[PDB]
Amino acid sequence: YAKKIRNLGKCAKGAGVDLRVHFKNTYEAARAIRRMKLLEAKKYLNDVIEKKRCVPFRKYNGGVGRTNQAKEFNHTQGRWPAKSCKFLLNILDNVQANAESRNLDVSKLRLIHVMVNKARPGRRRTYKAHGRINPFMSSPCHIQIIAREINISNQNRLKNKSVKKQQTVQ
RNA sequence: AGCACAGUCUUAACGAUGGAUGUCUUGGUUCCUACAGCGAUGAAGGCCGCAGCAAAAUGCGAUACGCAAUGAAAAUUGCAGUGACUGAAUCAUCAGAAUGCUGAAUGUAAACUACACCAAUUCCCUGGGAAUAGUGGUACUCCUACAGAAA
Ligand SMILES: [Mg+2]
Ligand SMILES: [Mg+2]
Ligand SMILES: [Mg+2]
Ligand SMILES: [Mg+2]
Ligand SMILES: [Mg+2]
Ligand SMILES: [Mg+2]
Repeated sequence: YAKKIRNLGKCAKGAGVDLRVHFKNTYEAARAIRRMKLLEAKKYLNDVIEKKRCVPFRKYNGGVGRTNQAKEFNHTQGRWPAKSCKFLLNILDNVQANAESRNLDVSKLRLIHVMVNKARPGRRRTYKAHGRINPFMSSPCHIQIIAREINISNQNRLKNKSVKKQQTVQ
């Protein structure tokens, strides 16, 4: 895991190996999540899967629409990536389970590190035009998540100068 | 419990992606030396097989990842099983035995497992007693010899 931690007794990790979801959507979701209390994040994810609150697409925002929900995050564009959220939800659940297994109270857990990397793409073919084969690759991703429990030198001359200054001020 | 606008750009740290670099190396390459042909006694090439659980390659040929014999010589192992306390398990050696269907392919054929014709053939026992439609043979050219016919 990419973080600096010090005390892993207070942390709960969780990963997804090679998730068959789009990196960009899931990245966006992760961004939306990060620095949330775990339960709140979970709630948010559930809302997005039932299309009630959007995830705002701020970085990878080419063509993404113009939802009414994005006002909540001071933004115009947003989406409700379902599959991505589901995958993320699963990994959140895993994290929660891990925390439980340890002695971490899930109320006090913050997502300190939600990392999404892109994984090696699965290759397929698409057929175009005048007998031209093109790639039709997935962009799967690795997800790492870390929840975490939360609550000179003087000198004589210099000294003299200082004293003088003080006197002057007085 | 709070606080960071977001995006773009940059730097550093820590990761992903990728397979560079370095290190290897049962491979190649070159040169040198040595021998040097296989085949109607069916070659090379090709098919089809063959393992207890077996695809490829490797090896082998209805005795089919091997038989005999020789020289090692106690194991072989994924499991099953087979062996030792030396013709036995495994290696090498390989001279004996065997070597499917083809292929020059050669009885006529050939996108045929098509078809002829001549021998019936084969084994066992010391002259009989058993098998099996199975096994051989038959190309063209040529040579020597023989044959009885032709001018
Ligand atoms: Mg900003
Ligand atoms: Mg010669
Ligand atoms: Mg032997
Ligand atoms: Mg021996
Ligand atoms: Mg023939
Ligand atoms: Mg025909």
